[PDB]
Amino acid sequence: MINAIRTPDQRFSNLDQYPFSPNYLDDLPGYPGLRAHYLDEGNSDAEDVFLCLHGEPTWSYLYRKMIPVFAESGARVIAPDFFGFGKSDKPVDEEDYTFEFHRNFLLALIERLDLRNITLVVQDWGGFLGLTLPMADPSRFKRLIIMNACLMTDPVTQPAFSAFVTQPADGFTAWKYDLVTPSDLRLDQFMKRWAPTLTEAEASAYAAPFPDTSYQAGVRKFPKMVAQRDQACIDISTEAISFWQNDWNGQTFMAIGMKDKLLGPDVMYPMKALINGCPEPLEIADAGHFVQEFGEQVAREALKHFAETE
Ligand SMILES: [Cl-]
Repeated sequence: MINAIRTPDQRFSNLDQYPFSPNYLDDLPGYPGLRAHYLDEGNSDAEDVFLCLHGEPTWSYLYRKMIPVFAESGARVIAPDFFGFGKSDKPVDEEDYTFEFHRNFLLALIERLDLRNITLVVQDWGGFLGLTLPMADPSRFKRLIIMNACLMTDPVTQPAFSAFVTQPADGFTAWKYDLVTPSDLRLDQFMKRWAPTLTEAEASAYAAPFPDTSYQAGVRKFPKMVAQRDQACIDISTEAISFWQNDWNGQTFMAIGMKDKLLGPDVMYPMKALINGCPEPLEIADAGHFVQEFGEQVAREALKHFAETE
């Protein structure tokens, strides 16, 4: 119904450090004929579920160094790929990707798999979407690991959540230009620029899902939804603030990638004040936007903060 295409499996033959088996769902309510891929690691009967949400322009491959740390602690780890990315199917029209299209996929997934005692792990788009989830069914969420991300509220309510869009020029302006303009977008080159510590092999794992441009409509729309927030996004993100501030009673762990020009200190300090009981953030000095590429340390530390409370 939604015209989509699927990445050929051979594209993922030679992945580096990604020995996780695939799981797929193609029966989601509202998502007819669309197949979603997701990792399901560690003990499936575990009490604790770590739900790892990726952002722009990556996939579950992003959490590859984190997954094993969480699985080794005795937690089941779920890492889905959004429609348009990684091993999931990719709608071909940019108009098909909306804030609600991606948000409703997540609620559907959560319900379909019946996840409970969830430790939400977010970053970038994983957080813009992810942070609006608990208020829809609060009994399923218990903890939060927040890396560089915020809420897509209107500019008046939270100016810090809108300011990074225009300044600095080598920040979100540069990122968006790099993503929406090339007619021949090479994700491996983009990734090596924005995550300078990646090896050649790691960089190509991020280009793997996209043989050509026809596969990159969701990649292209994400940055535009940051710049042009529709009303449902604004209303839902505005309503999530109240939830974080007054309603949330779980545990939180925050890590900030200090070299991030998009969502660094001036976006995440303000986020820290809105999350009831959020503690002092772990500042990672050598980390950029993709904190996850210094993921083992964050996972290790997060588990240690959480255990010092059980
Ligand atoms: Cl983006």
